[PDB]
Amino acid sequence: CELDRDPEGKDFQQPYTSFVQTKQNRDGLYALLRNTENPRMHFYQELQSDMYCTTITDGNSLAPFVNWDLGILNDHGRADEDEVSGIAGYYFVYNRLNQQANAFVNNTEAALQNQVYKNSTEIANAKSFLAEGKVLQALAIWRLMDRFSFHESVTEVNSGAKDLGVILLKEYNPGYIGPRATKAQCYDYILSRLSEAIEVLPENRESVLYVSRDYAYALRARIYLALGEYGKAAADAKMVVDKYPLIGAADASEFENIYRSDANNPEIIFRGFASATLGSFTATTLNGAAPAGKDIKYNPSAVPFQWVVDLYENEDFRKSVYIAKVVKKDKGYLVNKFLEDKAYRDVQDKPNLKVGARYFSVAEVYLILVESALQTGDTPTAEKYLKALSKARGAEVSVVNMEALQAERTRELIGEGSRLRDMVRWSIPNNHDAFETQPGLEGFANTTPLKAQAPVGFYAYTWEFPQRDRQTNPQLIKNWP
Amino acid sequence: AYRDVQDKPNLKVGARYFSVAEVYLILVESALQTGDTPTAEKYLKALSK
Amino acid sequence: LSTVSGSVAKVSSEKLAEKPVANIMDALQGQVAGMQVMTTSGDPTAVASVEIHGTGSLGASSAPLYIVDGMQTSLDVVATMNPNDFESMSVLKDASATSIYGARAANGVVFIQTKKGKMSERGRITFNASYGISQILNTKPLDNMMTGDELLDFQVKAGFWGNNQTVQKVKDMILAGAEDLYGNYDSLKDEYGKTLFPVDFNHDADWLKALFKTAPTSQGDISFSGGSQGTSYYASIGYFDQEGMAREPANFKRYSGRLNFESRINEWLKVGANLSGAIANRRSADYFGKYYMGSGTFGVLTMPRYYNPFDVNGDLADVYYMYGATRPSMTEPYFAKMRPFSSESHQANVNGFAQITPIKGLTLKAQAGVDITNTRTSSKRMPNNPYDSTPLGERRERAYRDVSKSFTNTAEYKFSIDEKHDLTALMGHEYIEYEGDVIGASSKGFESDKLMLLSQGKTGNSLSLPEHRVAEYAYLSFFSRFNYGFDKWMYIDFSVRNDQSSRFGSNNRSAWFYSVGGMFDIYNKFIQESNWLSDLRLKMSYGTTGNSEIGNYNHQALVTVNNYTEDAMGLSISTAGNPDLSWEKQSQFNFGLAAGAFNNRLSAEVDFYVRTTNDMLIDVPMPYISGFFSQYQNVGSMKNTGVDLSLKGTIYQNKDWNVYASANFNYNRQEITKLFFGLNKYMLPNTGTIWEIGYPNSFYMAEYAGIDKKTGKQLWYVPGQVDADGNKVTTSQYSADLETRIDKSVTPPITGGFSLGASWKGLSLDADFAYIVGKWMINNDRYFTENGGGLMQLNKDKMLLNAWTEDNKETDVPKLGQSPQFDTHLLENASFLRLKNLKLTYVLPNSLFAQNVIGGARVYLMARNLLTVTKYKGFDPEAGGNVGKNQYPNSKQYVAGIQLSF
Amino acid sequence: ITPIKGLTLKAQAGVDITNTRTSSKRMPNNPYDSTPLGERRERAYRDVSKSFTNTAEYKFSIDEKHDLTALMGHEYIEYEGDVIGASSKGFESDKLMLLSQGKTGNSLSLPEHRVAEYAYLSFFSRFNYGFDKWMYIDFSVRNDQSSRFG
Amino acid sequence: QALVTVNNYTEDAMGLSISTAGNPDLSWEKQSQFNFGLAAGAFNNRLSA
Amino acid sequence: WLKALFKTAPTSQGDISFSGGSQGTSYYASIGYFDQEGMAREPANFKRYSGRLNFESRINEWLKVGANLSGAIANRRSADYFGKYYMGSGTFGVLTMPR
Amino acid sequence: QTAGANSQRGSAG
Amino acid sequence: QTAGANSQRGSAG
Ligand SMILES: CCCCCCCCCCCCO[C@@H]1O[C@H](CO)[C@@H](O[C@H]2O[C@H](CO)[C@@H](O)[C@H](O)[C@H]2O)[C@H](O)[C@H]1O
Ligand SMILES: CCCCCCCCOCCOCCOCCOCCO
Ligand SMILES: CCCCCCCCOCCOCCOCCOCCO
Repeated sequence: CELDRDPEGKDFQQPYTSFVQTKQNRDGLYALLRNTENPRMHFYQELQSDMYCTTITDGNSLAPFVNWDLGILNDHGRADEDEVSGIAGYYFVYNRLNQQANAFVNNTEAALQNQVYKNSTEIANAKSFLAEGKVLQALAIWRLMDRFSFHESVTEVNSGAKDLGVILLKEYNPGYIGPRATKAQCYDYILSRLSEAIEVLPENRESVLYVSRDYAYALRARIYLALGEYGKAAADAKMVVDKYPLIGAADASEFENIYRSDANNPEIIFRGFASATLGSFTATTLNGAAPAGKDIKYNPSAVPFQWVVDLYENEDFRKSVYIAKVVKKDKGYLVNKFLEDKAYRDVQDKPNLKVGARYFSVAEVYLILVESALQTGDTPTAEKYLKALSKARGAEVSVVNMEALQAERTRELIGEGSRLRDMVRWSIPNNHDAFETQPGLEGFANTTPLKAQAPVGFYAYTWEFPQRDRQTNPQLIKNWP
Repeated sequence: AYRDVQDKPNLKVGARYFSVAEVYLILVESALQTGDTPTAEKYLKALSK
Repeated sequence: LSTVSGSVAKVSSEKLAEKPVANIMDALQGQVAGMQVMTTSGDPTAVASVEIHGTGSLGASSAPLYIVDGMQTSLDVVATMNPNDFESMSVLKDASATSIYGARAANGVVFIQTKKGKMSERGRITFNASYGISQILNTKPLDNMMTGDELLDFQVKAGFWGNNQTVQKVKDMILAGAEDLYGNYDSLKDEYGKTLFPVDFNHDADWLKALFKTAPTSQGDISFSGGSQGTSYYASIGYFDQEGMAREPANFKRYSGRLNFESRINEWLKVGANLSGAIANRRSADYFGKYYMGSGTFGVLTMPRYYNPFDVNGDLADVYYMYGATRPSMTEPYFAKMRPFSSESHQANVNGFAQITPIKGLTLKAQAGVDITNTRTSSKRMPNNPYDSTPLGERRERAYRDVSKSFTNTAEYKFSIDEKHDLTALMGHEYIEYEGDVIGASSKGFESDKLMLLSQGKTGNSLSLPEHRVAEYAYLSFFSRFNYGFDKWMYIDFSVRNDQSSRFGSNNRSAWFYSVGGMFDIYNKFIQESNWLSDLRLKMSYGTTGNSEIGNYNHQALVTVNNYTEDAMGLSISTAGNPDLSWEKQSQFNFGLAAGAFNNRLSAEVDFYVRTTNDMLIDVPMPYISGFFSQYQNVGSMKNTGVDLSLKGTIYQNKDWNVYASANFNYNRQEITKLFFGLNKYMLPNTGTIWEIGYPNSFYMAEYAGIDKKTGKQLWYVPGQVDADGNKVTTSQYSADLETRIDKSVTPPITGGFSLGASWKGLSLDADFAYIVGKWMINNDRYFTENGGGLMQLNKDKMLLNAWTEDNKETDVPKLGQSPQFDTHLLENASFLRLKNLKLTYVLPNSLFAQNVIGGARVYLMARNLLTVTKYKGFDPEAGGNVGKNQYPNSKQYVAGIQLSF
Repeated sequence: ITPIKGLTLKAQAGVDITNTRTSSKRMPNNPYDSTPLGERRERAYRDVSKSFTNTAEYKFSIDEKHDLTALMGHEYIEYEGDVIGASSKGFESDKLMLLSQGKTGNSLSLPEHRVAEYAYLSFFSRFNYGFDKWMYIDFSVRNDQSSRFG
Repeated sequence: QALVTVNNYTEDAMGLSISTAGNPDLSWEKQSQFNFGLAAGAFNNRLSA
Repeated sequence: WLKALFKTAPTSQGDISFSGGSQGTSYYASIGYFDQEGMAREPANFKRYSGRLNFESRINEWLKVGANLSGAIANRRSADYFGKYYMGSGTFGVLTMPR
Repeated sequence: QTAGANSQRGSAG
Repeated sequence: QTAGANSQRGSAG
């Protein structure tokens, strides 16, 4: 009598013994990434900035980030067999990306060691898949660092955590429970993974759907800007900034049709595979959008403050695509950056509001370069690229001078979870309580005061490590005092 | 475009009902039967070119 | 059934027959000492959780083994059986009594024997029929909630509607917004202001009525029973329909049949079969326990009363309105019409046994059986619905298959080595096997309700992947049990068994268990026969048992499909794995004492027990850095020490009067003795519970202290911190550091019941009480109802009208504008005493059928859950463990019924 | 039920239930196939045929030389049946062949779905006469209606 | 019944086609049977026909 | 090509019955097995596992009841190229394949 | 899903 | 389906 039962639809972990098996594990990783570096997972940090107020519609889902309810932010979110959302969920999907990338990286390395590939071509591709794995390790460990380690400006913290990074697990080890690496260990790991990948990956991108050298440079220019290493950020930017043309459009709806199209948007350096039937998702947190036959109707839980609306000149194409005057019919603005790729509709008649996961558009490389170029005295390069980007979008900036870089970057990146980071880097406190709500939206978008103030250096700009990690790991030193 | 997997031929096509090359050949045939060898020369040399 | 040294309680047909809920186990809440029955939802499709002598595991399952006539049957399949066919139910409480069962004997064994024929010359045909209603048992949460007017003025002052506003300006806006919305629907734009008044500030909508209704339960029965000369038979066909009282539809419907037969075919062979089957329709209300605007009891309290879901006729409208919505919202009855659901389960339970007795004392019994479930479910999204987001419809079809097999073969040798010494040896082989199956497919883009075959959906981007899940497990067992009989007073029995399971790997799946048992008839060796005492027996047990009730594939380090593109397969790591994963091992000591008095006119029994769990299956939570959620390990250990006692007397007994009563009690102290990785404690994030060595699973939260009467701010005690003689520190700055173990258990320690009964000449009254003492529960509804700093669009408690102000400081309600925290102020005492059953019964007298067809008749009125006693401020103190959360409260029921006998 | 001499009332009722699962695979990596991608199809069939027959029979001897038997009867038979089927393709491995694990997009397909029902309603009679014990006459009339006609 | 059924042209809209011709007066096929028989047996009952 | 496409196939069946009764109560039980393998090499077969319980009883002078219960687990496969003309298939192919 | 915060079922799940 | 001519059935069908 044989008592063995193994689950149908699953196989056993085994070392990589064939090039086809390697490629399949590579793809499964890129499937993971698709739900990790995902716009849904960055809306929390987008809402925690100074741009939004909550509406009478919000069911206390967005209010904790918008109004800084630290008693909720502390242990916010979930990761379980039923939902992976919030701060916990953000923390989980990037660590799983790391754990699973660790397994791909080490298994391809063991397979190259054991010489299990059949010719010189399989060997060189596996060496590339290797480099690709490293970039993802880097991206995982850095997105953790970006929300879970403090920046240099922080005032009071819990004793010792001011220069701690994240728990830095470099191997595939499910049972590992260890302390936080220092910030230096984390950033040097992230940068050495990235730099090793840049030597191996080809100069021209093979595919918008897979990690490229263009992306690695772009991801390292982002990380350098976040670290305040401007000259290095600028240097990486210049490798990639000219390689992807900005969307050319004569009017806003021309911009929209190109912009919202994953496939035709030439600014996209690296996106995740999406079709109507695999890899596309609704991302309606910001806009609160719902199909209504052949039309889209809106009921947002959060809408920009008035100053965010006045950021945009009324001829800026983003004033109709990134934000849209569609609150209460046509009376105020919501953030509409993630409305839809129409290609992912089930029936073309019928909006279903699905987008794909974009990982880097070249507009961010323009702003990285303009800011760094400003910070390093290279005003011609900052002048050129801020005037170039702002002109392409339908409202060329008049002055080029950091103040506009802040204005222009904020205009370009709304909804993408940058402005919180930018507040810390630009030493901006959260002046929420002093902001005018949109006037055409009164009765609907009203004033809600912060449950806690967010001055420059306030510790809660960095999230606390999830309770699950705190409770399970007495070696884990927490962020909040 | 009708393949299930881009790699794998499944040899599917669609129903085509009229293409202008047949219209060219109707025009060339008729132009010859009616003396308009100019029209026949032009369109037949266009299609064949 | 089992042994004389064992802990056993038997409940007879009376307490099982003809209760008006499908959930048979609920009839046993408060009936069996040490058995804690609790149903956390009044959904008719819900099933009771049962714990015998505390919880044995923090990961594996506490559920007893359910066994019907020697076949392991799931409660879902028990639910498809007519309980009027149940002769009795035996609860097996210690290791000596749960020796010839396995898989998860450490949780005890609930044995159900169905009726058998009574060998009589005239067969016994009896008919039953009952009709009744269910309605929500407690409405007290409604009483102190805000009125329409109180809520609107509260909101406006609090600033929710803008800072520059009035009560009248807001009602204009909400009115304007309803009129504007409804005027976009050809189905509303001429009903608004004539038939539909969705916003109304001069009357409060009754949201209890909008979401809950009285619902009927009907059931009926006819039995045949008799036999003759070795052959016996019991046959029964029955009907059962119970409707759910929430307007979200939920029901349990069963058409059922049973044929039990057996026959002494000759001197050496007896055979038999216990055949049963059912067609069953089961429907769940699937929004309860989650927080959805306007949904369930949560919406019953938190819907503003100025929003109205009825039409001018008091029937629910199709749709209702809230300000800001850009699509009106569908009511329950209409949602149900647009989202039809059916499920028809075919249930067959085929079994047989041969009993061969080849020589004196040698009983060889082979038994084999299969329980087959085939379930089809159909689900629709109706097309052309104007209040849906697409006119296109959808449909999903599902086929479920469950096949579960058993073979149990025993040899039993009964011999006596003299006449003052008796021996019975028993050895057995048991094989169990389950294979389960579900497939599902769905289509969409339907444009006509008449054209909705799955094959008629749109192709292309409307296409979808099917559903498919498969599952298998298997249990191989060999077991043995011996009984020794010295004189007539000292009985020792002993057992050893080996169990192997599907669920563990090849080198870890086998485990040995044993039990030792003693019974000592003190009265019949050392008391002869006496005056008051009628009986006294000493009982004692030590033994080990296994629990393996975890998932089916929990040790394998697995990989799974996770595709990136449409043109190539993706693989991703699916599980962590644990190759050593094996059995949870439980030992239990039991010391019992039973007595009978006067002449067994007063019965009693009290038992003491220590139940221990080693190599505990904890689904160990892992740091999210691992990229996993949890992996099962044999890591923990836990202890359950307790007493259960039970007594039964005949109070008064005339020639024409008879009064009786009964009561049972259990106290159970839980104690975590080892967790994992040497950790002393582990707080389960976002549950308010903690595991900590030395204590029971306990609640864990900050201690709310009130408000500072001068700020209006909330206050918490700083735990482990003190001041002058005015001592306990407080802080207005909330932080998780303030959380601490509370001395209240998550599992209730006290579990008892008591029954009163009197019969006076054919008339009879019977009351059945149960209690759960020590139960605590976070009332999660009150995080919303008492929230002054968030969810300000929701209806709140009247107490917030008295919130703190610089002009109103003599209050305990906190100043509006601050969120609550999940502290002790939400931690409610959920202990309760429920009058589970009250049955007035009139047995028509023999004098009327004096007439050769009808033998007798009974009529009865009956109520279920008539009375509740509790301090809990939510709807139902039982509708939860740990947290009370938008509960589908248990039901009260009223039933009238008649019985016929021929 | 025999309530008076000669009178017999027979109620009879039954349901025949068929549930069938079929499973079919196109194995991946077959070198002799047109494609290495595998396929799988799963089907679920259900037949419920219900039937009730209710008859009253009265036998009475009226002469020693005359036996009459009368029988009135009612009968209802109905049938519901369906089948559903789903299928997936593009599997690349023997061990990963759950329907949920197929390729999507152009590899998808509509499910299978058929439904059938019919019913009959019947009222019938049969009479048996017997003079002396050599001449017997039977006589029957009945009425039948069927879902299969309008 | 005289019927129409789904016959979709594109993927964005439903299409209908006539599926059956129909016959409103469909009814039972009616049979009659005249039968004339002769049983017998001979030599005690050792030969039936 | 005959042997290429047709084989000898086994057919096996078992059976056990219980029957009897006393004082106006009858019963008839049965469990059985049956497997008939298809002789074409194209797989075909009918397997069944049968159970039957037949029951009948006179309860009192005026009532007699009964049930004729039956059930089965059955495996049907059919060779689904026969009767059509495919090269190499069936008795057609047995004759028409170049030797 | 207006969950301002629902504790998830601890020991009930 | 290399059939040059199968009569379909009728009476058989
Ligand atoms: C006269 C008395 C009668 C004596 C009869 C005793 C017979 C004893 C035979 C035992 C051997 C049967 O062997 C056992 O068969 C069962 C079903 O039958 C298989 O059962 C299972 O096997 C695998 C595991 O998923 C699957 O292919 C199958 O669907 C599943 O049912 C066991 O894996 C096999 O080991
Ligand atoms: C050789 C051993 C013989 C064992 C054969 C036992 C046959 C058991 O099969 C019964 C199958 O029944 C499944 C029917 O599906 C549900 C029907 O339920 C009817 C409810 O009234
Ligand atoms: C000795 C073994 C006999 C096995 C026979 C199994 C026959 C299959 O039956 C299907 C199971 O359904 C059981 C339902 O029983 C109907 C009871 O109703 C009868 C009342 O008149």
